[PDB]
Amino acid sequence: MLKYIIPTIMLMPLTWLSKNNMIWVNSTAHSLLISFTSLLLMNQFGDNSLNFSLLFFSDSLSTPLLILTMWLLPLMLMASQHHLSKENLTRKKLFITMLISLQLFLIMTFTAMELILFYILFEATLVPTLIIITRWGNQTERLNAGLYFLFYTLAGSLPLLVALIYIQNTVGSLNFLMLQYWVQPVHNSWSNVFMWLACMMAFMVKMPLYGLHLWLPKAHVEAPIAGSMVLAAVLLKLGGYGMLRITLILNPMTDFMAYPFIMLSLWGMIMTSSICLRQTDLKSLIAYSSVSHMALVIVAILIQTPWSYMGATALMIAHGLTSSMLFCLANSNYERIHSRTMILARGLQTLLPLMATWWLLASLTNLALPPTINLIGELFVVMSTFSWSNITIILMGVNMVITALYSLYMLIMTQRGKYTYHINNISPSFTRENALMSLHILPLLLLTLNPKIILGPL
Amino acid sequence: RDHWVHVLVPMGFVFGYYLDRKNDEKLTAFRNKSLLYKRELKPNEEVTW
Amino acid sequence: LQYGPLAYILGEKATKKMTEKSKLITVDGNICSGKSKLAKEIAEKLGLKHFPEAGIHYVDSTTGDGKPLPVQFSGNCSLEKFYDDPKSNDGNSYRLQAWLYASRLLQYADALEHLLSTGQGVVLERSIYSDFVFLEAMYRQGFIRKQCVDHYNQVKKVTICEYLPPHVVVYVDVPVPEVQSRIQKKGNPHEMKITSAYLQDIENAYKGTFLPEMSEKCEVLQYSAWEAQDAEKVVEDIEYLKYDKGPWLDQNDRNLHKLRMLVQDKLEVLNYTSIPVFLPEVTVGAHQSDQVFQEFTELPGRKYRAGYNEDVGDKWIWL
Amino acid sequence: GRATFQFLPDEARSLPPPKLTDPRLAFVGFLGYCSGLIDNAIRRRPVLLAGLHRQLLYITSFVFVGYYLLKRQDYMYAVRDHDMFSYIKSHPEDFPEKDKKTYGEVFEEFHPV
Amino acid sequence: NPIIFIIILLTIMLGTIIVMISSHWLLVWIGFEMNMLAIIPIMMKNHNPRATEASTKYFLTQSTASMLLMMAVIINLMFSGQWTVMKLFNPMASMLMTMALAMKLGMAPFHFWVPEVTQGIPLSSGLILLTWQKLAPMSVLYQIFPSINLNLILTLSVLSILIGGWGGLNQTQLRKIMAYSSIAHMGWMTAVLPYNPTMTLLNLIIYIIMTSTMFTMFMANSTTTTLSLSHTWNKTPIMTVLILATLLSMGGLPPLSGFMPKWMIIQEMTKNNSIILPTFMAITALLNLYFYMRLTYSTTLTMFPSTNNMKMKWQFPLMKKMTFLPTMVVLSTMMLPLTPMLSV
Amino acid sequence: AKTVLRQYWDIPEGTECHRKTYATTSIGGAAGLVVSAYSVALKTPTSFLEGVARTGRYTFTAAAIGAIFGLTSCISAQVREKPDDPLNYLIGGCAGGLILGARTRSYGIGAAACAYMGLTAALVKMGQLEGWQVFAEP
Amino acid sequence: HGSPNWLKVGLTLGTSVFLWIYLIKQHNEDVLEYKRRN
Amino acid sequence: WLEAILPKTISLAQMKASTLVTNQKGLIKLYFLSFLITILISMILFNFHE
Amino acid sequence: ARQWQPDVEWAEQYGGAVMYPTKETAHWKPPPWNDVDPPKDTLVSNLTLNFGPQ
Repeated sequence: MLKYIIPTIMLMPLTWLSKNNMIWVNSTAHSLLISFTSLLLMNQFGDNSLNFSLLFFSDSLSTPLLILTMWLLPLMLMASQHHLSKENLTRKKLFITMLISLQLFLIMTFTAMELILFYILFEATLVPTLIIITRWGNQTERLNAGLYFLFYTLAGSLPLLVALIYIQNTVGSLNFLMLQYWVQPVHNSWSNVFMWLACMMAFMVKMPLYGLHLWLPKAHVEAPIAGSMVLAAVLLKLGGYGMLRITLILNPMTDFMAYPFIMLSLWGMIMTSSICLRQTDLKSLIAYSSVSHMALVIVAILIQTPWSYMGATALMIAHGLTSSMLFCLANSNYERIHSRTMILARGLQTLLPLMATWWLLASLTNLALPPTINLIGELFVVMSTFSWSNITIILMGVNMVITALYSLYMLIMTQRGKYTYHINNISPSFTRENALMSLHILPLLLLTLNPKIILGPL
Repeated sequence: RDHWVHVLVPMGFVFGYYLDRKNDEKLTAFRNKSLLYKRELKPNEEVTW
Repeated sequence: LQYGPLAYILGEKATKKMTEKSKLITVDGNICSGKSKLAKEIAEKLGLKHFPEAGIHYVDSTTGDGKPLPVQFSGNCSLEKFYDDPKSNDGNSYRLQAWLYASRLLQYADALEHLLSTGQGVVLERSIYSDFVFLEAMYRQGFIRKQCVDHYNQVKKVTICEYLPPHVVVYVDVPVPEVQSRIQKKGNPHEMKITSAYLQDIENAYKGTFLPEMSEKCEVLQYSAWEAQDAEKVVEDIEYLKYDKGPWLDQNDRNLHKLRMLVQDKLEVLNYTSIPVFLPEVTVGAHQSDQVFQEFTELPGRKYRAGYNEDVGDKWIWL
Repeated sequence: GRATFQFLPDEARSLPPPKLTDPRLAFVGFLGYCSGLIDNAIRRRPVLLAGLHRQLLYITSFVFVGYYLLKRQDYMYAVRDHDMFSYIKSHPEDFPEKDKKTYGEVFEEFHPV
Repeated sequence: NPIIFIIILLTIMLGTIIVMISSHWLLVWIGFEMNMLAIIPIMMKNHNPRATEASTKYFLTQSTASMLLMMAVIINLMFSGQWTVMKLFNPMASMLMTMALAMKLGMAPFHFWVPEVTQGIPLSSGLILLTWQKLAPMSVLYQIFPSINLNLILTLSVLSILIGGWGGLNQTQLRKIMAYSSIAHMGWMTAVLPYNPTMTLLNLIIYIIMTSTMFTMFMANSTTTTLSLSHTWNKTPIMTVLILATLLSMGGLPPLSGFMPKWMIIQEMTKNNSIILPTFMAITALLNLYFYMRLTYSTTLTMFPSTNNMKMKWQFPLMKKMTFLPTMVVLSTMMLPLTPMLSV
Repeated sequence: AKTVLRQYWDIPEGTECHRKTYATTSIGGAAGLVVSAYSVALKTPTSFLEGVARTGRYTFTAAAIGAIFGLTSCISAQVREKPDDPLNYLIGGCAGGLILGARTRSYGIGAAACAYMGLTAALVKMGQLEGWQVFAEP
Repeated sequence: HGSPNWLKVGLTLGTSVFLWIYLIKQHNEDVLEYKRRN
Repeated sequence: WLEAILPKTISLAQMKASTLVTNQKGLIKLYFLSFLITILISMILFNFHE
Repeated sequence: ARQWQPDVEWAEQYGGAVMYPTKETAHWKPPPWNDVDPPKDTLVSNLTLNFGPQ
């Protein structure tokens, strides 16, 4: 509520209004504080969900999901600091403003009270993200990532507004989710498929199916300095949750056609992870993880029958961190050596000993050792999706193999002798290198102690 | 001067937290429900609304 | 000169700031010939404001206050550099022309307002017209290449449109074969060994090239001698009016023509040269390159990041 | 409505009016308060706070105008309603009174997984 | 000279005020007959060999455009013999009205013109005045509004917003790029027109502002796209955040106001249970956006600052009312469910 | 006018495959003409009086495709089952790819025509079949 | 000796002195009208 | 084969904007003959008279 | 010389023409940078009449 948007918009002139170089520490100081407010009135119910205003129930829903969104902001200025210190302050004042200008809508969205505040705010980004990709790129291939990032996201999300304005005047008012207490079903026709297909395909083009992901590595391979907005674009994607607000209801009873979204993404899950093994560019190698065990949720959501939402929620915020943090490693190791080519960096682990245990705990949580959230987020997937049909144990059982050769080959490539020609790579990871790389593994594993705070209603 | 720039901004909170209290007076319209949910005889429902 | 529509339709200047004392005029000069020795001496008799000739810092000689800033921020080939006639160089010997040209319009753009705001006659030094003499010995001496010669010639057809030519235009008294010693005897350390090519070819190229305006409307005047030098000074003092009075204007061109009533041709020379942002508004570059006259983006394009400091130093508040 | 080509008629007396401290009127001219700061910056002012006589007279203008305009907007949504009920009231033949009944009556589909 | 230029430039709107104020078919002839009489000298001012091979390709293309109308006025003087201004009482009238009136607006066909004039009028000053002639005709179509064959005014619409879209992707001169995509926004407002004809004007005002604030910005010297590259490193960077705060908003994205006409218009065009029409319009204005992107990759990418170009002087143009508009051309979405009930 | 198309429709949708196809095949060609004829106003020429005939050589079509599309359903109609199903009246579309391919060169059309002119056939029937309206009023 | 026009400066101030005055002049009047009418 | 099918849309349209500009160049006669085709073809075609 | 590439040839590819997206047919011309004056100019000398033995 205004408890949140108002201070975080109050942030906005906490920055430029300041002096010279004090700016970074000025806003990083406050931006942490809001996290007390983040929990503050939140983590109330529980049962019979919280709605505190007419057009906002901040998050009740058991999709808390908002606490993270308020984390990643003052993880950027620790992240983004590296080469952004080399241009002017009135531009550096900008890049902190639009970056906030993103953070303000992700608080608006995830609440939205309804469908039609979601959408205009579901499309309300792409103004702030697109401007961070095109400027402050690195290569010159960036200019095409500008377009491809649109012309999909916007391409098929217009058929929403044709459909959601079609519901508003058909049955009552969509003004509120919390009233669905009248919903008739959707039986069949050659019209209703389209309705269901229009109210869906806009979401898929964000969390990729194995088709129409053609943009995802185009934008991430070449993308701002620190992953500065690349950490944010790994929040944006998973935020396609809203399919959890719809497909639960609002055409419940068409599962009839589900199968082309099952067998299409269920054989890609065994697939695009395997086209990730021979990659020669590291920020590509991680970008294809992000498809894979993200695209497993799309076979979690379509199937009804909770024990999937038990396991589908834990995944949106499962790689929400692990897949975040890897883009933070591959950034750092790139500061020192200016190729992103994976081969070139070898013979590390002697020269940066403390950063050894940083790779490991990262690459260990794709392996998903049993105790952490990762498996307890996957093993509620397999338990329901087994009951669907027994044969799902094979493919998604293969996923649990190729992903293990997948991860290690990234670490074990950095255990070798190489002294080779590098006179660079002196800096022994000054604190920010290891400070911002923490505040992930500390908060991540921690939740396993009381992991009832990440769960759906079911 | 006294650095208005600094923590004067957090005061935005209680600024806002008050606004969430502006509405509760116009959302009073139901003191009556069966779920306990009483607003029965007490000087409790009387506060907060 | 007019100021908006508002300062015009009430009162203006057409003939009532021009009493026939207007009479724009210029001179020519060779290399180290007619620079300051004569034309400077004439301001009065007739009370004509004089302008300085050329050089990199003339735009620094406006806007202030006024101390000239260094050669980075005002870029050029830096006179007393190209005197190495760098026909093999970075370059360039053309990019000098641009800033040598970029002011060359600005004087002549700053004169045409002075009349209509006053009516004083104005003597010049080398106006936009007679600069082209260098290009003959600039093009034929090989240091300029092709494609940089036509470029400012593609600028020539654009830049000159509404300009009323000078009246009594005077080619210089010329030494037969002396500017070898004139450049020798006067010092000028870096005006140097540069040979007959840029010596002789210009002189062949003064009259036979500058001829058109010499035969154009406004009556010209010519000497070949040592100089005026107390002999032809008064001659070109009073009797340069006698030719500039009765038999003065041929097609006249400078009448402030048939809109002379302060209309479409009359005030739109003097509304074009106020706020001279539009005067060099077509001088800004072509499609891409020209391979010579350039500045890259950041390399070396930070020169603007230094001269970037608030860009308006003083307006204090409240008003 | 009636009394055509009037900004607002006499009938708007009965409306609150929309007095100040509403977020919009504050917001109105805020978008002007970020307008004034522009007004300097285009010309290389280069103040970023320049004369307060330009840096004000905007904020004065918007909120006055933003105000003087919001007085009629709220009106219009009233005359909209007004003309609806008074039509909804008559022709009750076009406006039925629905009955009361739900549980123990309605069947749904009923399609579980 | 300078007085009359305010006598002429006043008589235009007096030419279009008799259009909106009148009861009487004759006057809506005389009314926009004296524009084609009083527009022409503005084109001229610098007397060049384009304007004069322009306004003569304009002239005889607004000469017949009128002179058909007078043939479709005098038809229903036969039938019913009552002038005034109302449905046209006979089908050969209307079909000879609306598809011979599309010449002044030009719609889907009848534009080999709008690029042949707007290009190469030597006078770019304005050329903002070609936002009047959008506003004279509509102030007929709002009146005649309940007579159209209804299979047409869409068939000139949907063949328009397409044909004006593709027209520009191939263009460089940026007087054309505004010429094109000004047929486009004539696709939305006359596609609506039989359904609830207000929520047209809504698109008509939001249009007069946005195209207005472009030109006033395009006035300093700006002409060709690759003269908008030499812009940010020369004139002023606070200019570039502007030209990126509109050109994007003009194709429109929901946090801006350019999204305001569509968002409302489709509330109208469905609810009438035509849902297979608007997608194709909704989806075609998409590749109407790829002008502006790729226009906007000109100015923020620091492309080869012109040459040594030193403009140390300040400005003295007339920015008049530019210091307002892109706070009303952008930020108005958050404000208004007025536009449907305000002008109505 | 609404005429021809309406006539055909209120004719032999699923049966009486002959008149229908003979109509849908002749109307396609008729439509084809229009475009060919138009090509002379906006595009010029140079092969003199006879030239326009030469030009038409490229438009020596549309009619063929129209014929074929109708023919497919004409041949089908009551075929295996009711060709009235959404997927069926499709079939008339794709043969179209083959048609254009035959008309000119290969690989760079015949699929697309079969593809897209396939995709947009079914909707027509599917359209009135659910009672869709493109141009309406309240 | 700062040099604005000292001609117009204060008009904008003076003008707003009118507007807010006139604004409330219409407002403080019209407020009672609702009750006077209702 | 993912990048052939969709970016085929790119080089599909960008060609049709070469047939709407190139082939229309010039000849004020050539427009004007083509308003005439359009103004008759609206007679025969459809509802326009009905 | 790092952050990105606003390089040599990105300007000229927008250079004034119809800018053939996939194919070239008929370009126009680098329109006149000043007030347009491409075309021909017409001047007749005078009329030659002899006013003769009349």
